[PDB]
Amino acid sequence: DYFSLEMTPIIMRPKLYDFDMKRGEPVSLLYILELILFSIMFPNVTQH
Amino acid sequence: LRAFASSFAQRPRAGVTQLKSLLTQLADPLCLALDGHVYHLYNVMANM
Amino acid sequence: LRAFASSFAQRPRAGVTQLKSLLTQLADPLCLALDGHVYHLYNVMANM
Repeated sequence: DYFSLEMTPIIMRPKLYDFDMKRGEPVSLLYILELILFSIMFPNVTQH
Repeated sequence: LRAFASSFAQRPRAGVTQLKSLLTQLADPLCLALDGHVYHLYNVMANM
Repeated sequence: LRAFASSFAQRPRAGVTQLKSLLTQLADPLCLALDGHVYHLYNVMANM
């Protein structure tokens, strides 16, 4: 589904889940890693 | 952690700062309530 | 590991970097598939 979304012409600003990202504790940085990796995977999606 | 450094031995010299992040994380969901609700409470009570 | 160094005590300050090598090692058998197969997939799908 995602890979197909890659080239499907986007006509609706996608969103991403509301999620209890924890500040402070050195786990948040893993959450930064998550979406930076995701962006490496899918430039066409993140661009929006 | 600086004035008594020679009282913890690598453990819980990480735990002592481990709980500080806990205190921090817990402060927010309260400070929000305070500074977003109690503010107007006082701004009224200070006029009766 | 640098911005929070005072949160791990010799363990798992070796484990935190222990899993980084795991992530690295796992990245390859996927990036190969990606950059050797999905490439032509997109190079086609971008023309229909």
